[PDB]
Amino acid sequence: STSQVRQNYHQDSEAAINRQINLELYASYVYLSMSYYFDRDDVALKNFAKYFLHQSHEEREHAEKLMKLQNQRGGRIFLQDIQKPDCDDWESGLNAMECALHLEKNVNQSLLELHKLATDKNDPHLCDFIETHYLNEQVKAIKELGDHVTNLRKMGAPESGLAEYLFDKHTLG
Amino acid sequence: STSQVRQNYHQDSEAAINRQINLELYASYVYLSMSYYFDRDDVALKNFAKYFLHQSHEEREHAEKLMKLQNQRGGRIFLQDIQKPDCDDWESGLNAMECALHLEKNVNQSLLELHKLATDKNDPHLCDFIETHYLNEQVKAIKELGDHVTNLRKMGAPESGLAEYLFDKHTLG
Amino acid sequence: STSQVRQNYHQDSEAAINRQINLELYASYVYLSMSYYFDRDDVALKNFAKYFLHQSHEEREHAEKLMKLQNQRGGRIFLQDIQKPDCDDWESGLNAMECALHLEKNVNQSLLELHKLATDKNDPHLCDFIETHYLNEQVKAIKELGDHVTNLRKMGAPESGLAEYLFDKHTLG
Amino acid sequence: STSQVRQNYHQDSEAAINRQINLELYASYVYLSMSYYFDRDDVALKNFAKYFLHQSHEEREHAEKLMKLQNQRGGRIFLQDIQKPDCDDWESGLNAMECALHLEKNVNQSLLELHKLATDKNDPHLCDFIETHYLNEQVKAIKELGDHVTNLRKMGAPESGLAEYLFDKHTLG
Amino acid sequence: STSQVRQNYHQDSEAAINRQINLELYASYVYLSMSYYFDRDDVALKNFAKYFLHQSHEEREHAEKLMKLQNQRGGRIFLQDIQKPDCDDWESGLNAMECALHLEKNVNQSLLELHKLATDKNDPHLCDFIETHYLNEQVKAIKELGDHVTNLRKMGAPESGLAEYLFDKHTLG
Amino acid sequence: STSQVRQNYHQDSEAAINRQINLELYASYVYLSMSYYFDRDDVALKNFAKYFLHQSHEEREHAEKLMKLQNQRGGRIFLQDIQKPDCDDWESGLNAMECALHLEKNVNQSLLELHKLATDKNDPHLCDFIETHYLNEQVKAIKELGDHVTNLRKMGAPESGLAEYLFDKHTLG
Ligand SMILES: [Mg+2]
Ligand SMILES: [Mg+2]
Ligand SMILES: [Mg+2]
Ligand SMILES: [Mg+2]
Ligand code: NA
Ligand code: NA
Ligand code: NA
Ligand code: NA
Ligand code: NA
Ligand code: NA
Repeated sequence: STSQVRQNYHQDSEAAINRQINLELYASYVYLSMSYYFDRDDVALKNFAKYFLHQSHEEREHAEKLMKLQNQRGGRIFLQDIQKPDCDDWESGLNAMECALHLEKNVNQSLLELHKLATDKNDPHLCDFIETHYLNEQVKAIKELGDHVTNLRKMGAPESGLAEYLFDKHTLG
Repeated sequence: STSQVRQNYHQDSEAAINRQINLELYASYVYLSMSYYFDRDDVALKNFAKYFLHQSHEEREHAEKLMKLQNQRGGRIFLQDIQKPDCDDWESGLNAMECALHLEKNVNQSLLELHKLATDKNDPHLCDFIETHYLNEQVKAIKELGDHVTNLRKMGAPESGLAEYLFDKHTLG
Repeated sequence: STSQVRQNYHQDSEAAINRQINLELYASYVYLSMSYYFDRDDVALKNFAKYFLHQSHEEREHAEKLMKLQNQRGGRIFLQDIQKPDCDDWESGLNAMECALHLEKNVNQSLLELHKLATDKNDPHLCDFIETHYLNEQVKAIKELGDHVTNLRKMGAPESGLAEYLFDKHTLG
Repeated sequence: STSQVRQNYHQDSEAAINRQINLELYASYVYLSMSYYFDRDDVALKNFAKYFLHQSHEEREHAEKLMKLQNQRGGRIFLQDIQKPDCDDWESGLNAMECALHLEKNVNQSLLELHKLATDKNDPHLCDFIETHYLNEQVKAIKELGDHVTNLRKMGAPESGLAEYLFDKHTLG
Repeated sequence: STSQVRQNYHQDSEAAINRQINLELYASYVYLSMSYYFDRDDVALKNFAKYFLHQSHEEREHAEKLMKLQNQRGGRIFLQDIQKPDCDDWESGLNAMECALHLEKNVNQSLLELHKLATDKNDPHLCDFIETHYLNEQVKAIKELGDHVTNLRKMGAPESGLAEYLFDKHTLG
Repeated sequence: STSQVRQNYHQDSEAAINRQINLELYASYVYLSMSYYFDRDDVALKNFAKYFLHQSHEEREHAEKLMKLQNQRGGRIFLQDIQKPDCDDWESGLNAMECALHLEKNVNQSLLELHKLATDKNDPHLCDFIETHYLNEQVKAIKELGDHVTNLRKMGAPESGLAEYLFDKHTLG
């Protein structure tokens, strides 16, 4: 039953990786929803839409990289349903950015817990995988989203549609 | 409530489009599963894996194009859960190709039903959208998968692992 | 006696590094033996020979990088005999690949033990050296060798000399 | 009061980062002093001066990268006075190199203590930041300075002004 | 004790040059603080941050040019502590620009006093050094900062965060 | 048992070739040891280190060429342990060069004995192989090392560390 390649790879780590794969796919789905919310004719923020579509694709890349890891270590991928996002209507550029920030912080928390498990199971390869490919990426993403939220709020989002328009143009464009 | 852009776009068409979006996302997820099945160290058919990963990305593109359509017509996207694929282990290159063929024929059937609904609701834009972007794509995909299955079977798949190896090399490589 | 550069570098780490240097040189010698086994006129698998020669040179590079590390930290290199490989005749492409997989897993195990020692001695530089340059390299190498073994077995190695021939051509060529 | 981006970032880590920022700025100031010591008409070792000026700028870069980290994690930078270097007159190329070696080892020790704190606070992002950008840089710098000191001493520095001249020309030039 | 190169270089001029070196280093430190204030996630004015970082580096260049002068004339550099800036939090783009203007005017005043001393000591080389490299630079810098402050105030800074955003984009970007 | 390619290839020649393979691998190991001796922070002669590393790689090439010969003639390679070098610490550039000269002369002597055996066994192919690829290479290497030793001694090695420094720079650099 044991993969010929498997070495120092705990069942708990394999399961946590599968959970992280699902979470990354969920994040991709959330960002896709946000993108096409901004593509609506009654919202019409093209650069918001583009930004979130980019994020969706990036999240899919993260999921695929975790799947690759899983196979590299000799674990077995078990996929689960990708839950629909919490909202169909994201209300505003500012609200979408805040929800994105919350999502990214949740993903970061799950990654940190994964790192903690890896450390406890003395899996330095897994630890450094997480460190190299995920943790700094998350920190950067959270910082960027926080900057976006800060700017939007100072500009007067979400009540200032001019604010969101100009943010779309000058920051995201 | 009615979108300022909406014209000649029936609620039934909007709902059917949302269903097709979900089906395309499901197909993408299935192909992703198949790809990483072939990336396993105990399967190790790199070109099968690449082929199905390409298919996964193509299906994602199809879903995104349907979402774009939905917004173009003034319908509203409602996402649902993306169900996990029917299998974690796809058993063989031949079996994966046969399951892909079945999936593609199911997608084609749903597209045909969508076209029929569009026709009944006198939505020529929707009809020609389906015709231009989806129906021929499906016909080609089904023909290609059928060719693959035919070749594999004649080569001796799935019992001939040499067969699958050489197919991976010479057709998919 | 203490090197002017030495800082936070435990004697146990220095000794373990010297052992790892020897192990890498041993692995380079094993791969050299395998290469020239496949260069024999009665074996004549040129791409197997090339693959293992490449592996031999890579292992030499790994040893030299460990020696460089040793000097960087202010430890002192102590070389030992490089033991001859376990076999003169590696019997088959499949058997050589399986022995290579076993060797790589042994090297990986020694690296993991080195990492564990580094961690206990609170040597984060050494830990990250191992993580960056060795652990992922090992994981990749083990995965690749496992893929090779899987393919060969499915093709019918080692009884199918046609199998090994075609593997030599299409995978390693 | 808590930054919207802050996650898994302990107050003790924030304070230690601020201390490291100050230490890096101090090191920059020390190297600047050494550079312009060698620019004196009664010392006149242009390549020593250039080497230390380069080191000063590198140390400034290190400080700025720590400040960037601080903001990325949602900590707050608190600057302190940059103390003047211990010497105005560094006496010789050899003495300056030895003082530089001592400084680099002190910076390395502070970084190691920072890593230890990060580890205890389960901050893998901070740990890997330190590992990636600082620890190996320090090891290299210490090794290089040790090489310089060794060469100078063997050449006959600091009593052999010919020694220092030729070192300036052939190593640092 | 007297440098072989020293000619027509008064002790008072040497001391004043050392004071100016310290002041330039202080200005560099102030601008660095301002830059990283604007890099905060709760401020997030990237082009303000870039502008002040540029100013910091320019001030360092000015200090280094004064040190070079000091050695050229045969004076001896004596470094002092670089005091921390007056603020950790610069409150706003407008407030930072006003503080920068005040700092630049203080630096200009010190340069003018240096020129006056040089003139009194009949040091035409020192006078023309100051004139060529510093005084016009200061005049330009003060004019630019005044323009920035004027624009920000007219736009509605610091109460209009939209004002500061658009200034960051269109003037500093 | 006899190789299909074997012709005019005596068992004594095959055994002598295996011995020469081992000797070349030993020489490679010796040069590697010397290289990393010179890479030590307390020796720090980078160009000595580079020179001996080059020699190590050249010796490995010589061994591989002998292994290729062995297979070409239909002999069978039998590897033995590679003994550790006689020293961990080579004391000086001059001493290392003298030991290298001694090693090269020993290798040359073994090659000459191999040639003598080949001649007695009327193996003109083997004779001309040795002549073409090895004997002149050895003569050149011995001459070069003798030149190095001569220069170092005249410069004042090993007591003149300035001597070794300048040799490292001007001859080996
Ligand atoms: Mg049509
Ligand atoms: Mg074929
Ligand atoms: Mg790490
Ligand atoms: Mg001849
Ligand atoms: Na992610
Ligand atoms: Na499709
Ligand atoms: Na290795
Ligand atoms: Na530093
Ligand atoms: Na200035
Ligand atoms: Na040789």
